[PDB]
Amino acid sequence: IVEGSDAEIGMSPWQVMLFRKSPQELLCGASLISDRWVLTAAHCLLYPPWDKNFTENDLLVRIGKHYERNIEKISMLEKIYIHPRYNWRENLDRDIALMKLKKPVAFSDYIHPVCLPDRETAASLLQAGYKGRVTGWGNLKETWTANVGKGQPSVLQVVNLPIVERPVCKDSTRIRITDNMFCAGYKPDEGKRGDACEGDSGGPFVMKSPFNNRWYQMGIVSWGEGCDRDGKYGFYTHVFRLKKWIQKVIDQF
Amino acid sequence: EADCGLRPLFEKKSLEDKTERELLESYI
Ligand SMILES: O=C1CCSCc2ccc(cc2)CSC/C=C/CNC(=O)[C@H]2CCCN(C2)C(=O)[C@H](Cc2ccc(Cl)cc2)N1
Ligand SMILES: *[C@@H]1O[C@H](CO)[C@@H](O[C@@H]2O[C@H](CO)[C@@H](O)[C@H](O)[C@H]2NC(C)=O)[C@H](O)[C@H]1NC(C)=O
Repeated sequence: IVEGSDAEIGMSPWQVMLFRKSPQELLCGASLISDRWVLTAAHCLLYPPWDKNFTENDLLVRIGKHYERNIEKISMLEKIYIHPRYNWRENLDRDIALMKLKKPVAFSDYIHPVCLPDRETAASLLQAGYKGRVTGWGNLKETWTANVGKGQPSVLQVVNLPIVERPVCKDSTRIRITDNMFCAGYKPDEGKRGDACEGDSGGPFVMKSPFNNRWYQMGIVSWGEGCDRDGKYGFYTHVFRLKKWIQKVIDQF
Repeated sequence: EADCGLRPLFEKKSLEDKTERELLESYI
């Protein structure tokens, strides 16, 4: 998260860290949507052009709080599910993946799932100028001279970003964007700033329903041409537009 | 899940995180 700030303890208890097992390395963000189900970006797991191809056994996830007793929870994955029509070849359309835990996770003060939206919620929020929240352990700067400058965070970072109108999204980039993704961030005019960055991919874009005070995951941190560049915006997988596929996977397995 | 998106250390205790009002204020 570029230009964000430190999250408080328990502020984002659906947060999940995706780790490669060997060598141990933070890879991506994720979100807890049930006791056994975890949501992430497909490109975290599968990007052939870069030789990224992981299977359940290559990965573990980390959930909960990160002297103090270590209350963080490590778990393995049963199965990965990349969307069948995930377009890694062209534009990262349908950038979504599901991961089932080997054994279910026990909720606590630090571990709790986030709501997936329904038609009314997605339509009612998820409009331009409305702000969502992004969280991750990804980099603080797009580039940094190693050993002279801080780039990786010590606590979970948070930033609130406004959804951008689709026409502004389309015009900001040469990438062919689809109804399966939206963009967020401040315009150069707007004074404020902030963005996702490398390592924030797969984590959640959440909004608080004023109607029931619950947090909904509206987006998944997907892609961006840089981090926090003027005139440019981060793109998010449109979760509701892909909910039918989320249902299909959970209800069948 | 029936209790999803309600955070034990915030909504369940009637506490607000530092920056959430900024989200609500954006809906106005
Ligand atoms: O897309 C990424 C990460 C995916 S990288 C694999 C990839 C997939 C598809 C493609 C190109 C590359 C081509 S189609 C989709 C377009 C992706 C554009 N992007 C790049 O080219 C990156 C190149 C590497 C540096 N770089 C930029 C990054 O590190 C960031 C990190 C980041 C993530 C999320 C947000 Cl919200 C903001 C920033 N942007
Ligand atoms: C990335 O994942 C694996 C590489 O481990 C590829 O899967 C292999 O081929 C078929 C594809 O249908 C699988 O069912 C097999 O289980 C895999 N073979 C072995 C030796 O285990 C997979 O297809 C790759 N994905 C892409 C898009 O190339």
